[PDB]
Amino acid sequence: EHVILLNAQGVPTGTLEKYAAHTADTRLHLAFSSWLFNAKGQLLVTRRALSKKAWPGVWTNSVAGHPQLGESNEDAVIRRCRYELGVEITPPESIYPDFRYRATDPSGIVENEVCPVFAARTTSALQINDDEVMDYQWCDLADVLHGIDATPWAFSPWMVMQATNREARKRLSAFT
Amino acid sequence: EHVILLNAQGVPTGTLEKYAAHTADTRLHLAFSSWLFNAKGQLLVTRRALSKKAWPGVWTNSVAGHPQLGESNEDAVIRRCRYELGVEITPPESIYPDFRYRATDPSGIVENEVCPVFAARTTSALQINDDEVMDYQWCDLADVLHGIDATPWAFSPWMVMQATNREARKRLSAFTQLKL
Ligand SMILES: C[C@](O)(CBr)CCOP(=O)(O)OP(=O)(O)O
Ligand SMILES: C[C@](O)(CBr)CCOP(=O)(O)OP(=O)(O)O
Ligand SMILES: [Mg+2]
Ligand SMILES: [Mg+2]
Ligand SMILES: [Mn+2]
Ligand SMILES: [Mn+2]
Repeated sequence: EHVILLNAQGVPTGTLEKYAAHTADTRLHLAFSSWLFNAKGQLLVTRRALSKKAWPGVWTNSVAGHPQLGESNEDAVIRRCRYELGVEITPPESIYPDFRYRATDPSGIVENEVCPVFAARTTSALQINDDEVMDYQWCDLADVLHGIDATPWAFSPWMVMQATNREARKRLSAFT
Repeated sequence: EHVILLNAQGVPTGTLEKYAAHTADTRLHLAFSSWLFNAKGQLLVTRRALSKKAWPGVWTNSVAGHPQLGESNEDAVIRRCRYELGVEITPPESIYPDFRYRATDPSGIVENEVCPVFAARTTSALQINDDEVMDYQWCDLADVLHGIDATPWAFSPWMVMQATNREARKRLSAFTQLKL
């Protein structure tokens, strides 16, 4: 399992083992983020497990990850949905294709990514992988956005940045 | 360190080593919770360290702890402010003397407490203790309360419970005034 290093432009130039790649000096690599909603339109919010190298124990959107070499973004979502949440989904739809961001977590671990964002509906029940998720909540998107707007610090900076992009919010909202 | 055990009614009966007292079977003991505001009236919110036995990595109010034998509640507040946050404060005011709290954390660890709540002003700069606090923010109380109502599940349950108590909340509000 690896991450894909990107040069100044989004061109892959090689790979790194996933664990070894997230450091205090993380280099730009390829990733995804997705927001999941159930049949009713509830958003799934998850809390990262305390064993995650980056942002452990942090509340964030439904699922995020690292596409492997030759893997489509959409396949990557599907894979991590199965792996982290044991859940089936509908074809992921683009919500924020040009999201790119760098941030530092409270222990100094950095994420540095070209991270296209997706949305999908779940088609099965969750089956939680507690190596990845320690808690989660099904909730109204409206409420989630309010909490992000009032106390953004309570959420992953990654979730906050995506939810505050005007178009991404529209599309998440239109997603219901 | 230890905790002070309380019987079926809130009366002390002795002490228990602190680690050993916090389990899936935690017996009632004494605790405190305090909400701190800077001169500007902003509230300090903190994120519990990942190594805390109970609610690790969770966003919560300013400071909480366990009074020791011979120690007043208000002295315990002073001490943990100093220990956890490196910070000097004004005399703690009692804002919810009757708060009681029993709850299980994400891993099964139980807290079961008589936990009077306080408010105070910080009088010095912070010196965060990373063994106790992994993150923090200075915030407007209004914003914190709005976030708590919108996504209460993202915060420690004690913080939500205290902030939703009517009389306590009025006291937090009073501490948002700017003071010189
Ligand atoms: C964390 C992010 O920077 C927010 Br987009 C994306 C990476 O996902 P990740 O959860 O870190 O990856 P993984 O699921 O494999 O742990
Ligand atoms: C969390 C509480 O149930 C507040 Br209701 C009391 C425990 O605080 P604590 O910070 O965990 O205690 P300590 O600082 O002494 O370790
Ligand atoms: Mg992931
Ligand atoms: Mg404490
Ligand atoms: Mn990464
Ligand atoms: Mn306790």
